[PDB]
Amino acid sequence: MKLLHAIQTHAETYPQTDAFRSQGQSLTYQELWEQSDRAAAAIQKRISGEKKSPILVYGHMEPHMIVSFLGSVKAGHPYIPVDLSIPSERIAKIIESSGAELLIHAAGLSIDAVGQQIQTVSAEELLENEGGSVSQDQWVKEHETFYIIYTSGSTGNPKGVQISAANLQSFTDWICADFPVSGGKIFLNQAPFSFDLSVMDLYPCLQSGGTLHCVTKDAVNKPKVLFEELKKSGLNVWTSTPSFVQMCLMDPGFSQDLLPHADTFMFCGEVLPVSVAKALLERFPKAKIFNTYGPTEATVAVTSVEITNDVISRSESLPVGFAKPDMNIFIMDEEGQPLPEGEKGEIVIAGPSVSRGYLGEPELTEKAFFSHEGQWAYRTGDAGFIQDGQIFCQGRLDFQIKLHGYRMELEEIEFHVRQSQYVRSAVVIPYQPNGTVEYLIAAIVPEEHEFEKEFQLTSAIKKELAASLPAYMIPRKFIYQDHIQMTANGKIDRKRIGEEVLVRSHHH
Ligand SMILES: Nc1ncnc2c1ncn2[C@@H]1O[C@H](COP(=O)(O)O)[C@@H](O)[C@H]1O
Repeated sequence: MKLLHAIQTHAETYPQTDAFRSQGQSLTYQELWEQSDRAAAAIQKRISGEKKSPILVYGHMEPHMIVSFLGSVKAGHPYIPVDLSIPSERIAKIIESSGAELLIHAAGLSIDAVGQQIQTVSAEELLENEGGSVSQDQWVKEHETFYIIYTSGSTGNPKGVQISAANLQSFTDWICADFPVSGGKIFLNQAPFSFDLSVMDLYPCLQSGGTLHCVTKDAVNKPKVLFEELKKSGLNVWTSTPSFVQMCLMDPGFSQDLLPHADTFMFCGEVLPVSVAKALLERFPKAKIFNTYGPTEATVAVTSVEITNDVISRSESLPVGFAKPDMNIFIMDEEGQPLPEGEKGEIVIAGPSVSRGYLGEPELTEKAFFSHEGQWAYRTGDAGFIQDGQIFCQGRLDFQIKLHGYRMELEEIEFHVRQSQYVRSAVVIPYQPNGTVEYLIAAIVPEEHEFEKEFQLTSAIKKELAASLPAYMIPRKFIYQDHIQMTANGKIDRKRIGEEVLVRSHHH
């Protein structure tokens, strides 16, 4: 059952049951469906249906975000979710490449808020449309793009992964059918909508007729209310990055007691530490844990495996799971061909979950996406192997990293740092003693300026980055040098620069 129809049916069958809860505000499947209907209609009066141009949906987790998502697709346009944490210049970059002709801000802005060169509408303004009613024939369908989520681009600009209705539905049916989330449960949502991890709970929840319970950035920044918010939620399904639950597990009060109704843990987006898995099993004895791996380029995740003490003892490195029933995953080699179980190669995903490609970026698509055996496939860039039928994920082949579950390209950061007038050269070092990156270091070969102190030159640069890079991509540490070790007749030697930098960290 197409996603939109299930939501439509829940709006008709049980129009009074909540579909979305976010900071005191609520929304029923009836309200969600009628408002989204109104939005779709108001949208078609502001942009041409000539082409399926993206519509940026701006905000955090207010009810209008979910309404606009549905309004966009019901109107036949894919939406680009944009979180408040994404800075002006990046947004401008996204607007630029996506060809978007409409940005909806879930609420009236503030003192110096929206300042973009694209049609702007508050969600409230749109919702003042009248009859506002599109017909099913308008809704995006089949291989038409449902949403485009942008992610870090190694060349310096973000790239938009296009996810079709078929992509999404394929993933959604998977979750609802193969996992204990059906029955109209309460799904937690901690991930901002601009990261597809959010999709793992958002759409499987709406299709299953459950209730989405958001936990905003605000609550997260206040440990007291965070837990307060959680206890009152009565959530059943917990979906988040391992890092987030690990921060919560940092408190003793976080256990079955806090979330008496918690029965399902959905993790994805980064390595799920064995320890974090053990604790969960101890503190939440009434809930099962699930581990799923996958890149944004393949619609959230394409594998899964229930974590049990039996699965924990059998390996000192938790597996990512077995392939999505309709997905094929291979372990290609440096040459481009397959590999037998046990060998270490690059994980390759082929199947209905794979994206058609990066928006407006053919050369980039061309390198990562390809037709294999007749089915669209994607080179994940991850290194792994398959043992006993289950994929094991270990490290990347390139310079893309994960910081606290945040995906970023070390080369996009270096690009921006080097794009400064004050900078002549730059290399970003991920401090990852164990394996998990704790923070980033920026080794910089400066340009003769006129500043006084160092946090002077360091502040001017960061202030710049703050404009084009989300906060989690701004290096924590800045150290300066005279020149960089460019090995391989040019390719700098990252390993050595790191060593030097850690040594310098000992000299106060
Ligand atoms: N379950 C997992 N275990 C280990 N690493 C993962 C897992 N899921 C995702 N990843 C990593 O995160 C990447 C996808 O990042 P993202 O597109 O931001 O969701 C994967 O290619 C891996 O590098």
